[PDB]
Amino acid sequence: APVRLGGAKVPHLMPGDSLNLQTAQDTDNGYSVFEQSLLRYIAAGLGVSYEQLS
Amino acid sequence: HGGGSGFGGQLRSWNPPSESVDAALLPNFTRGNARADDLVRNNGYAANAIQLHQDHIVGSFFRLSHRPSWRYLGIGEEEARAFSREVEAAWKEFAEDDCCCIDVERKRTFTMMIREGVAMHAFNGELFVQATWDTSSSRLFRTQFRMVSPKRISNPNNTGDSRNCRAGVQINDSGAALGYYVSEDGYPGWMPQKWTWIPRELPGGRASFIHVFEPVEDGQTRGANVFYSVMEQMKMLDTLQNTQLQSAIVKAMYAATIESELDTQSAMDFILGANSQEYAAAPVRLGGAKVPHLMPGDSLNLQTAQDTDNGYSVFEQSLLRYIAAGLGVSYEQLSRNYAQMSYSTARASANESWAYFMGRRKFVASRQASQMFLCWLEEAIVRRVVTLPSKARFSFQEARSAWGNCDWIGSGRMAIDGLKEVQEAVMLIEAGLSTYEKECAKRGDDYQEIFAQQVRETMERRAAGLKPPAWAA
Amino acid sequence: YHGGGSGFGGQLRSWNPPSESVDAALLPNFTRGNARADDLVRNNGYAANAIQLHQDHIVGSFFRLSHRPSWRYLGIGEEEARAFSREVEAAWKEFAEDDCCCIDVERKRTFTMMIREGVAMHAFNGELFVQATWDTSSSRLFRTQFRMVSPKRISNPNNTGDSRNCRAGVQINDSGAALGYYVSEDGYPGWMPQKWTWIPRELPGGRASFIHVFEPVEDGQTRGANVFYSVMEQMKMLDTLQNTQLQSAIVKAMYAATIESELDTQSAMDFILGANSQEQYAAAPVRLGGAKVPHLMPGDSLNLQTAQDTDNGYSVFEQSLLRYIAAGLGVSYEQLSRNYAQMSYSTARASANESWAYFMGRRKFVASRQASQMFLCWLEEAIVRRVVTLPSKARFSFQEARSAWGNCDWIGSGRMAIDGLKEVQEAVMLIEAGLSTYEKECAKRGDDYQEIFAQQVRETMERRAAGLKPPAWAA
Amino acid sequence: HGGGSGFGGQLRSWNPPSESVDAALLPNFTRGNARADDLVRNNGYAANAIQLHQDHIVGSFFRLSHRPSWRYLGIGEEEARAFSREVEAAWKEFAEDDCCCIDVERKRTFTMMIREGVAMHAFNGELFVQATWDTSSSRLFRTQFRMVSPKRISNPNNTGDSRNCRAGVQINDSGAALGYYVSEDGYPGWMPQKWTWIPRELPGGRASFIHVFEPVEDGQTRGANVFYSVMEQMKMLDTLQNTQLQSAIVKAMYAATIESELDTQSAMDFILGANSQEYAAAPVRLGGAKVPHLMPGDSLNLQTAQDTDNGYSVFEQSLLRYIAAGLGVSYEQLSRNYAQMSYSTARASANESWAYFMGRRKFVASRQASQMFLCWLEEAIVRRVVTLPSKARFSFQEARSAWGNCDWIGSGRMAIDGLKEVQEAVMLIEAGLSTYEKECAKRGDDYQEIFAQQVRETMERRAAGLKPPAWAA
Amino acid sequence: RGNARADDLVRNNGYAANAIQLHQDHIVGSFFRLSHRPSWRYLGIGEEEARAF
Repeated sequence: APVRLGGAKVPHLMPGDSLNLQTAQDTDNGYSVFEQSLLRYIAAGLGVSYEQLS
Repeated sequence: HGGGSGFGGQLRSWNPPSESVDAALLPNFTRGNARADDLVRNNGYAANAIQLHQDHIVGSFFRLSHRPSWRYLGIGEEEARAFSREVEAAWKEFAEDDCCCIDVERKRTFTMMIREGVAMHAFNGELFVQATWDTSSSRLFRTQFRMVSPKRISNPNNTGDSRNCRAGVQINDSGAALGYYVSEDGYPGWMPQKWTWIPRELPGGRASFIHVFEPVEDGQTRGANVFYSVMEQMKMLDTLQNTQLQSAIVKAMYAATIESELDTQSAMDFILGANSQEYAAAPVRLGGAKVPHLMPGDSLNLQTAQDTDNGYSVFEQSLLRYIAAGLGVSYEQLSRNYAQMSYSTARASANESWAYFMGRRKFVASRQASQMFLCWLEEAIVRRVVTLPSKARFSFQEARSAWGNCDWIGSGRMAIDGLKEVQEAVMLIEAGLSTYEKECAKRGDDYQEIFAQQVRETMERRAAGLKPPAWAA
Repeated sequence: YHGGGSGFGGQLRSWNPPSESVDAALLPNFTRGNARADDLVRNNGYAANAIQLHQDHIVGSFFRLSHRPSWRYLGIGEEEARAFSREVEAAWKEFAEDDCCCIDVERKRTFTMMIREGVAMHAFNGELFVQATWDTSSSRLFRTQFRMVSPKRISNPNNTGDSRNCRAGVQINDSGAALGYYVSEDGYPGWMPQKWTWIPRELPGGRASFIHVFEPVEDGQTRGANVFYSVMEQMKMLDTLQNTQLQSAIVKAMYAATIESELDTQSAMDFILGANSQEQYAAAPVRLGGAKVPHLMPGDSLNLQTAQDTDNGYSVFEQSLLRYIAAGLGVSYEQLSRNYAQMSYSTARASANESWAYFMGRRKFVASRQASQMFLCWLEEAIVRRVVTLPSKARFSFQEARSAWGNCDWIGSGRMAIDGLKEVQEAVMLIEAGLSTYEKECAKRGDDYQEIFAQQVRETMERRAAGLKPPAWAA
Repeated sequence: HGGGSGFGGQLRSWNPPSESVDAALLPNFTRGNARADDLVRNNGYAANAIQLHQDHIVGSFFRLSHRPSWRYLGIGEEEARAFSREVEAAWKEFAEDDCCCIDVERKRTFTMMIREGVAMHAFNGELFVQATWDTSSSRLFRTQFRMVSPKRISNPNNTGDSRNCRAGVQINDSGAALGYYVSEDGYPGWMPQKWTWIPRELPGGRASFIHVFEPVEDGQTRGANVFYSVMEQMKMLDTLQNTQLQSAIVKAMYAATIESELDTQSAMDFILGANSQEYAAAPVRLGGAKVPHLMPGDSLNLQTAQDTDNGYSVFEQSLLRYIAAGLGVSYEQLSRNYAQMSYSTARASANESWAYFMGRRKFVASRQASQMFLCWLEEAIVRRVVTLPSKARFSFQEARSAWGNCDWIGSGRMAIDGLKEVQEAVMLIEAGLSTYEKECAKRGDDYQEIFAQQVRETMERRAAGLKPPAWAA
Repeated sequence: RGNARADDLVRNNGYAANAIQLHQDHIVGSFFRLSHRPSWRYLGIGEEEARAF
């Protein structure tokens, strides 16, 4: 079943129910910084300056 | 390689059905433009977006300069510029007339015609202007121009689409348009909608109906509004904005809470002050610190709530930037956010957007206005309003584009600094590289009357006998 | 395309807005929209400030006419027209900014106020209605007077429906041009009925009986739309959020502490708070002394709740919304929000010019038209009374050359400089380079070169008569 | 679309009762001014805001310069100059009269009456002043004045408001005011308040009573205070400041707690030193460490309390900006917070507020002063204070506006820097762009007497013989 | 298939639409003026005819 997007719609879940919201995690937990190291390394291979490449 | 399947399957089931843009958008073209009206008339950003277009590619005024092909006609520039003078004044008199006589609706002036058209073109993909010939002989010029909403053009009687008629647009084998089936107004839904076929061009040669747009690829008919790339995101952004604001309300609203086995009315009396001593449960005065004496067993709680903006502003940043890319307009102009910007960088943002705007001005504003202009010339010359030189190698209809070759002046690029901007402009003509004509066109005026006005001032000041201005002898 | 139809996996499958003209999309509940807009500008601080920004910047304080007839097109030497225009300007000057206050029928405002009134109501109601009339009493030299009319006044008679020609009290021909208007009289007492009245748009002689000005978005639109109509819901939602959050902090900071005694309230507060020694429900107020360390038995506790932050991200969230607000109203954000912090000179200069340019386009498309509309109507009577004589050798008469005779432009409050010294440096050097004229410079400063020159020569000989020193303009 | 119902209902029950401005203002008109007086009399921000007006709208003085329409009246140039200075001298002598007898109350001078005018128009939305002619001719001018509070102007006997009698304002058919019903002071509530009908205009061509206010739209009869968009929120702000202050007291007031089965009095002696040797419980001397010897079952818990400004400060200026938005005043002036302000940022905010003040001066301060001016001038001519030119095309009553045309000079813009302001001023005038009158008026002075004073200066110096000043030859 | 996917991105994505818009506005700009420079030396023609022509 689909659900229509609307207001807050606070529910009245019975005892023994739960409405856990998954907080997930930082989508870029260092990945950008890790690319910085890799991009510099690959820049050395191609000789072209890293900032031009990235 | 990349187009085949994608790494690890991934896009195993993404098979866009390659087809012409005509087949791409015509089935939902009316449906698409309907959503365009909604966003432009209900979201602030869209309203700002179109507003920014009107005030840049058009601006407050839209001046005209006529450049007939005297060399291509073999006419001396002396009489050529002599001839081009009065018509400009004649057009100027006919252009900014207060009566709004140039439109049948009699509720708009020439400048806003372009402004609405480019706006109409912006948020709908195209614009339509229809030429008329009113019978009111009192006016020297007996023609008027009115725009038409694109939704007013469609197949008569909702006819299924065919090769030569598409959305009520008559097209020949080659691809040119010939006629338009346009419906009338439909504000009262009680009466049925009739239809009217209008030829694109009068067989005589005078323009009857002008449709201006930009075809992305060849053989198409209707221009698609710019929002077709950002419609999905922008609408959901608004919904998120409203929902996020609503959540803050309710979460902040329920501030405290109290629990007890005691009576509900009694609890407020002994905890939250209450006024039951004298439907709505109990109003409570706001006074001092008002420390209670909750009995052991019950308690009072103050909800800590939650951060009202848990990075939501950052999410707006990215989403607005995405929207700005689709719209072409710079981000800081769209969101009116100018944080942590250097002068050099601030120039670049406006620098590229201005280049984008000037492209649209030539390709939309200039074309439609010039297409409007020569039609007015046609009436003027046939009504003997102005006189052509005797040396004319060709007839007016023969060299109509050559005769009516004209360029337009819009509102100038207001400088972020100006002082350097004027300084560089001054030293440029000092270097002799530039000319008065283009620099004043950049600012928003024409050198000719500027020279006359300066001539006007210097004689007046010398007549006034105070001091000659900075142009003497 | 693809985004038009159904989007990403159903997504906006329920978004199928109807397609129709703006009149069909605005007229049905058009009255309610004005009511919503009216309340916001009446009660929300930002909205009142927003419209105030329009009034004080689109026109500002003064509004000066400049009549520049097309002498070449009129078959008249500019020397006659220049002399002629000077006469009419003073007569207009004698008529427009006069302390007579008789420009309006109710005699309450002055000319500059009329435009300021008009632009404001046009801003938050979409359009302006001004009535042009005549005075039977020849007491005044000019019998014409004006009267602004609320757009709410303009309405269909007997609150009936609308036809192909009848639309919200406006009668239109096939082309949609307005010809007839219906105005109901004021109904301030809540009992007596309102009475309508049909008014022609213009008199057959070319006189504008009733002037209506707005900015339609598409052909056929009869009534303009208020600028708020895109962002009104945010204001109300922002309004309640501000009040609720402010209210919430009151209660969160209300109850500072609590006591967990087993005894009665009186005994508890006496032994934990103090008070007592009563002089003669009301519980007991406690003197605010110092420290007052109490003693406790087991089973009783004095707990001071820490509450929570009163601005836990509220301001920044509002900071975002106000940015969205300024986009809808087309005004510089920091100006609307009065939040002029953390921006450099370039950044500050960027926003200010951007909005100011929007005002200038708005000023030309509204203020210039409305002032000119009134000016020609007054001019009609002015020459009818022949207070100023038209040039004898005119190629055309006045009636056909209405715009040519009445060709005029207007100047309001100038672009007040952010820096000043830089800006004055601009004008002086470009004039030294000869890239502009005194007219533009004076107009950009909200002035006219004529009297400035007249004052300049006047101040010259005055000191010269005083024998003090020749100013920087001699011989 | 947006105005219909709202997304997800939302504003499904927001239905303002569309009405005329008076139809909403009049029913609660007294209550509006009631709360306005309370806020200005009790709230510092309200007091500061109002105080910010009379010293900026008009400053500490109000110069007058009468400019008759000599060209329109066809009068000689210098003759008009001769007339203007005589009446100016006559006016200025009477305007700042140290008698304080200009007003019947004899408790205010002309300048502060103008300040009284603008301030009253600020927090009450309107301005009143009664023109009277005194019988006692002890002095040259019999025309006194008295501003009347709006609270003294209302419908007589609290009768039902009518079509032509709204809020004690006699209204003609066209909507213009004809007369007013003024109630005398009712300082003791024991006695009733009678009513006097005052004509708006004396039949002789004299403004018997002068009412100044700004109408939002047509049909207005009274003026709405600027606070109308700011009352409730700032009142809730007012109690919040008090409420947190009291809460901060008690939270910081209670410091330590003692629990022990021992008798409380002995607990104080054994633990907190006490003075048991010599009801106010038991005081404690303030000395050194006072390390105790708590037995098992006892403790000396110290209350860490809680931060006294947990976001309250940063919550303030967010509201105060909203407050300052309502009153139009710049935020930093109202809040007296001036941090994080660069030179350009300071320039902009002061500039923005300044223009609005200049507008407010023109529409209120100049209006009231002009109305006071010609009324006095009317007495001046009838008393032959100044002799009119013979060749007057029309008499004074016919050309009151022409005779009485004038401007006013308030206090100047307090320059933040001054140097460049003077530096731009000197380069502006030398360029010929401006005139000496302009800037000195912007400074707040008149060019005429400065020329005379400098002329006085140079001859005084020459007589003393020290050095020719910078005006010689 | 490749053009089909390539078409869709420029047809329904803001960034892609921005890219091609940047292409047109920068690669060619608003005006595309032409000059004719025949090689009169190779043509063995007097330059005066060539530039006049």
